[PDB]
Amino acid sequence: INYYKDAASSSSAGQSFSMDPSKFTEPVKDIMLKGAPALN
Amino acid sequence: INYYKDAASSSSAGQSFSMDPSKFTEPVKDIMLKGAPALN
Amino acid sequence: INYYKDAASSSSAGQSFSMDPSKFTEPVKDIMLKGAPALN
Amino acid sequence: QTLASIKSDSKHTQKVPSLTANETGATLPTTPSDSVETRTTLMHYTGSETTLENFLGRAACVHVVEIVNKRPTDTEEHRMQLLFNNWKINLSSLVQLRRKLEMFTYVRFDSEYTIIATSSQPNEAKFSSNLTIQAMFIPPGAPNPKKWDDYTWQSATNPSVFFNVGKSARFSVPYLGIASAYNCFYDGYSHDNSTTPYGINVLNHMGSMAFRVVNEHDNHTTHVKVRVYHRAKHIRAWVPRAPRALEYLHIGRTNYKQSPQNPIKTRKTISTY
Amino acid sequence: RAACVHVVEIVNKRPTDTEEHRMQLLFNNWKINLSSLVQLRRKLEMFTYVRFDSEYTIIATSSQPNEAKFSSNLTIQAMFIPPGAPNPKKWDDYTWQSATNPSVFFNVGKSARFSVPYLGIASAYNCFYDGYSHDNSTTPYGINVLNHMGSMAFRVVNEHDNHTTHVKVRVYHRAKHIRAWVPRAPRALEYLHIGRTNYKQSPQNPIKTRKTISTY
Amino acid sequence: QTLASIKSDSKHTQKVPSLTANETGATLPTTPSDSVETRTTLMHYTGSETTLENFLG
Amino acid sequence: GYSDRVEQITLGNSTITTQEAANSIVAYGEWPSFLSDVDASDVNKTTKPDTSACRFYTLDSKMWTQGSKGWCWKLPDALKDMGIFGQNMFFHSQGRTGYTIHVQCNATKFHSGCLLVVVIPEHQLASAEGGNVSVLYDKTHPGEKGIDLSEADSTGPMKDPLYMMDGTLIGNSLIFPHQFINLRTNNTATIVVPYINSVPMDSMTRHNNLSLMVIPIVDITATSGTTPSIPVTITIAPMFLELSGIRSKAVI
Amino acid sequence: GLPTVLTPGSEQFLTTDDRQSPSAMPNYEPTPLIHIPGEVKNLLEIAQVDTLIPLNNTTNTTGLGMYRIPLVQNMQGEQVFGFRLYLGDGVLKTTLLGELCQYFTHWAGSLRLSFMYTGPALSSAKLLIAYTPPGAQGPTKRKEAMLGTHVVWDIGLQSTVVLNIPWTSGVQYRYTDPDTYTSAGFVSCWYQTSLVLPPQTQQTVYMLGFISACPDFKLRLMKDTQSIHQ
Amino acid sequence: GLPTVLTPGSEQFLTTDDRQSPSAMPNYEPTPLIHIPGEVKNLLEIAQVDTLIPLNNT
Amino acid sequence: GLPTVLTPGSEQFLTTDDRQSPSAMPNYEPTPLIHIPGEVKNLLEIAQVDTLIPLNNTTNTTGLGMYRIPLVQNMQGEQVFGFRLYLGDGVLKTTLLGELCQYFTHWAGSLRLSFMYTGPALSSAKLLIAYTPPGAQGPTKRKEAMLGTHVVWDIGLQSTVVLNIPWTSGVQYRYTDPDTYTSAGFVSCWYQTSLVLPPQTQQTVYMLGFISACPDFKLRLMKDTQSIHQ
Ligand SMILES: Nc1nc(-c2ccccc2)nc2[nH]nc(Nc3ccc(C(F)(F)F)cc3)c12
Ligand SMILES: Nc1nc(-c2ccccc2)nc2[nH]nc(Nc3ccc(C(F)(F)F)cc3)c12
Repeated sequence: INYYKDAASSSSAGQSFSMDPSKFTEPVKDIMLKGAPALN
Repeated sequence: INYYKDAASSSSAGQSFSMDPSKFTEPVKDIMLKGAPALN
Repeated sequence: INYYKDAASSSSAGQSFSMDPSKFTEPVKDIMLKGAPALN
Repeated sequence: QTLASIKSDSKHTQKVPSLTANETGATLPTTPSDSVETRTTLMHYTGSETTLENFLGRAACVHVVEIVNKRPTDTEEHRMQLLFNNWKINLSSLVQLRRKLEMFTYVRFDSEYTIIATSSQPNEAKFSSNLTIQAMFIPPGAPNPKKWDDYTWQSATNPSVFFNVGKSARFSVPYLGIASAYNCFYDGYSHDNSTTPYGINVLNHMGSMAFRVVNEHDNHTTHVKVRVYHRAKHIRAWVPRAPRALEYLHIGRTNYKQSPQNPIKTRKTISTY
Repeated sequence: RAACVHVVEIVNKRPTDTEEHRMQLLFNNWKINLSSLVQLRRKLEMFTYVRFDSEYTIIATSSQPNEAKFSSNLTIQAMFIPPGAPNPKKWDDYTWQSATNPSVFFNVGKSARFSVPYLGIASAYNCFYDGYSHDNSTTPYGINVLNHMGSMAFRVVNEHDNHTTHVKVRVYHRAKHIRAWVPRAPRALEYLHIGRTNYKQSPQNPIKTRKTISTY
Repeated sequence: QTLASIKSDSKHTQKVPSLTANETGATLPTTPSDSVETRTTLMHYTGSETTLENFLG
Repeated sequence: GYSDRVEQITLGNSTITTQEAANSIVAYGEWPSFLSDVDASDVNKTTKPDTSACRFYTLDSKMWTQGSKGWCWKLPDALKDMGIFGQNMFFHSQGRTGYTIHVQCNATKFHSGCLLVVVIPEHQLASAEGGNVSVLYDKTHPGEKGIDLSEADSTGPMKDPLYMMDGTLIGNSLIFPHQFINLRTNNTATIVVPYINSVPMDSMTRHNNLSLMVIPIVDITATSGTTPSIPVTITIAPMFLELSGIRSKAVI
Repeated sequence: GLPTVLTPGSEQFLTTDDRQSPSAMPNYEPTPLIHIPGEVKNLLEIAQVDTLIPLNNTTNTTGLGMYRIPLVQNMQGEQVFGFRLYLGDGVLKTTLLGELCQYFTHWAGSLRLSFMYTGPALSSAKLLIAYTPPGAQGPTKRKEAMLGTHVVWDIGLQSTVVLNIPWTSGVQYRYTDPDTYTSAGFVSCWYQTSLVLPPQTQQTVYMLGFISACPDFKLRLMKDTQSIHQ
Repeated sequence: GLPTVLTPGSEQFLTTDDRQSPSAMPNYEPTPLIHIPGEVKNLLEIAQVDTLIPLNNT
Repeated sequence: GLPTVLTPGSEQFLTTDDRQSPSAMPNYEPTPLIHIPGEVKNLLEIAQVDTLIPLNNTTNTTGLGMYRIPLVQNMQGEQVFGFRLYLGDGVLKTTLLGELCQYFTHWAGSLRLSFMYTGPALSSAKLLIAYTPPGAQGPTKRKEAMLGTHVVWDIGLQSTVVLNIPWTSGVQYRYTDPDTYTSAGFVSCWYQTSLVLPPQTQQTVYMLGFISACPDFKLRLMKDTQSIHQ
């Protein structure tokens, strides 16, 4: 229950989210597949 | 009512359970019966 | 609302009960009636 | 409701529940009704009072530290001056608790801590002051405070609590074990070596809790004792064992005196009442 | 209704090595009973068998009857010591760890409050007992033989602080969920001791007299 | 529940997940099962403790 | 009549046959078994030596005579030098075992006496020197030669059976899986023990699971003749050996 | 905001006050629980396991001798052993019931004694084991012991006798600490016949005594033990 | 958390203030109540019993 | 009003106690959030990115030389490198896994090592990369290293080898701080064959080492690092 109507007052509520490491691990135009040559 | 969303914060809730002394009193492969010879 | 699950913790709840003075005022085998002789 | 006993009359049978063999290692669940004539009666008992949860889930003092508020002396390490103090986490320091935990081989639980501080001024004081006390967790790998007020105390990532003398802190700590349960005993070593510590101490990498008075010196020296209490919650335990009969000597170790007193009261004759 | 049951005095002083800590009042043991103070005893005495849950309130007040420089708010510990439990010997020995013994900490000026469920062995507490602990010519007589409630121990958990501080701890009791059986006449004569129903050798007849049977 | 690893037996294939090029700047999401024989097992972990919210909050 | 006094145990390529035995014990009521996917945390295909390892091994017998204090063996340490099991123990980084432990002691109807056989998990030992002294590796891992409680030492563990080896009393050791051998009734005792630990799998070299105590409660006597001497033989087998991780042979 | 009133007890610390509290580690994910054998739910599951009784705790019995009860040849009608039935400071003090009961104030329910014979297979004896209810003295003679609750034990193939001591108290609960008002009475054992060994032999044989709780066993009100000295 | 305001009387001790409180013995199971004759519910059940008057208290 | 009781902990300050509180700026309207690339949700999204390992952190290697592992001609069976596998105070201390792990107490899951060859296109070699599980020593010889978990790496068009180090611990979690009980063992690399360069040439060639987490990577219990000195 929220007791204040000013949203900053809200406790640190939130959900866990699925991770998306592709933004940092596979930022490539052409999709690389495991097992395929990296250098074609 | 729980006021915290971190489960460790929960009070010592729980149910009573039926006892199972057989784990400590009758750990035998071959079932012994009261009134039967222990040594057959 | 009870806040504790250990019954001793409950406040002094209870109902009023009809009084039963006959246990202390008329403990006799043979029922006496008002207006009747006590000594028959 | 569960019955304690059921009516049973004299028997003259070939079935003999009173005669068995302990050789087997089994204890058969015999009753008074298997020996003597009995009368039906209820237990009026559920056994709830003897649950493992009640046995272990009561607060107990675990450790006491002493810290002081004094003008720092530049000739000595601040820790040595008791400007702050480090308690290596364990439950084995005080026997009243240790003894219960020792009755199980593997124990799993969440913790609840309560920290209570009391001040004292054994000197020519002019007034009393209510000091603010800081308690901080320092898990393995975390920096250990060196000065009463160095950067470590910022508690940027380390859980910590502030409370006043005369007040108390309370918080929960979830099961922190690496394994599925805390080991009460360990019949082994940290590694395959001839020389290495033996026993449960090798598993105790719980870290330390640091205590500090966060106030500056105030003319006189104030002594603060901080008592830490612990209560287990949501308790599970496995493999029960016999309780220790002899006195404990040290933490972790199961050592005992060279010539222990036999903890069995004696009498003159086997038939003396 | 709450009633005072017992008052203990404990002090905070530098321990003296020549005397037992208990004798120095560094801690104090109250054997549990409700018969110490007559205002409560008298009501309970009106029933033969009484069953109830208890509520305790513990209130502490400090005093410094000396050349003090300052006052200190002490923390007071109260601990249950049921029969068979170890009795504290030193103001700070291992007993006070309270590993299994219910206990409460509170400050002077504050109070403790808690409930204790009916602890009787029998279905009700006996107010009177016309008998002995066993079949013997010489043995204690009366309700005292049933009183194995145990003791409550009190302690100042602070270390000495230059001056001697006296703390009185007052324990109040209130019964809840009360049942009682077999009512009896209230006592007319003064009480002498706990448990015992003894009275003075030559008691004052507790009936106000007058000159004539017809005097108004 | 999320698996940590799945059972995987000896391979003799032309597909080679252990051989790549970091030159590309990519880090491929390879697993222990791409190198050695493995056994099916659960993670029993959600990663909630490592959320940005706990790191900074 | 399939009498409970007669049993045959077949395990791997070895057997045990007894005619005078008490019902075998299954410690804590749980038969030994393999690690489940749910419990497992080690991401390696495991190795299951099967019947090449899960067979009976016999340890050197010891003489039980008047004055004997009893003996102690550690598992898996006792088997470290025996068969393929012993070799696997030093190549595999971790593993898990269950055991069948069988203790034998023969006598005639004219003998008296009683052994107490107990299996104690995590039996952390007290040092002979007390104080802050730890028992050295060399004295907790003797292999086939158990710890003879009858032998003097000053660097080893304490040897007085009244207090076991850890300050508890022997009278209460019966909380642990145990069985007695009364020479008048039975000459064998058998205990089956599941893997018991806080972790799925563990080192088989730096840590023991189970400590087998054999302590005489009643001295061997005889109705007539000189002090008797009766050998006591212990036979032990792994049940569901499961190993993981390959490394060069460990050096101790 | 909402008007409130504080009550006595505010800000007290109470050992047994089960309440919620903030977590110091807000999103911690505990290590998974693997199956571990031997799970314990209740202390009364332990109370039912037989442990040895140091009945021969006489002076000059250092060692395991305390757990051995001697029987001798040609003795008849004599007492083998006897003791006052306490779960506190008696011979049962160090047994598991002893150790468990020392953590509780109130004890109720039935106890089980058991004895095992360890002598020659060719030997024999009959023993009388008896329980003497509260209020009685001794017993000093077999003639007295036989008037209580008793069993006659024939030594044979089955080496163990079990005597379940019934609850005979007129008080619903008894104390674990010694207390005259709730004395449990006495336990004793007498030679019903005599110990007989093969011809021309002379030996002492022994029994081992055991104790455990009956399913009907109750404990209340926890307390600290007296087994800790620092 | 929830805003609150304390009122006069906070932390007072009052003889007749019936309130809930924590138990000191969390899972204790009280001794069963056997039937006992002479149960009393109200003092006015006692007030109705005749007692002697010391009228000749001269 | 409503009777209340205060509990222990009243008015404490606790670092991790997430609660509501009054706003100091009651009707403030925050600046709108425009789309910004590179949003991070979890630290474990970062742990999976490869960073360089200063494997050649020997004395007298000031500069970027610490990230270069030398290989030499005509050497066979010799060790290229080796290190003790810590995520605390080892060669991995300053890598992103190092830096992230220094904020946590417990570490579990698989690690990934990767090596990239930077020598002449005309050169070749085969290297053995091996992991030695806990309890072992060294390795000091290739004959020992080959008995652990290993990969043989052929230098060719694809310049990078990836070795996923499996979780082999018998303990569910290991410490990030060095601790004998949870040692992770060793990592080593040996010349399977030898380094071969074109005829009549003599050069030293180098490899770059990388480290990242596998998807199965777990961290628990946050703590302060030892990377701050004021
Ligand atoms: N630290 C430990 N680790 C392990 C263990 C480690 C690896 C594998 C298996 C077991 N077993 C232990 N048993 N007792 C330990 N000490 C302890 C535990 C909790 C707390 C407290 F107070 F934080 F809860 C204080 C001290 C302990
Ligand atoms: N302790 C007692 N036991 C028995 C009794 C025992 C066995 C069979 C029958 C009756 N009757 C009693 N009547 N008054 C007693 N003293 C008492 C009771 C409660 C409390 C207090 F304050 F804890 F509630 C303090 C003191 C008492």
